[PDB]
Amino acid sequence: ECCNPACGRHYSC
Repeated sequence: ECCNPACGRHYSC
């Protein structure tokens, strides 16, 4: 999973 503001596209946390 992703977990950043950058992950806005593929976030999941």
